[PDB]
Amino acid sequence: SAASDLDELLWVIAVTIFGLVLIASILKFYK
Repeated sequence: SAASDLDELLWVIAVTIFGLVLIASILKFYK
């Protein structure tokens, strides 16, 4: 459904951002 397609989009984006923030965080710990 349009709703379920939207939920999927938002979860995929949210998790993608989290993973990228994690990588940014590990790099920040060594700066």
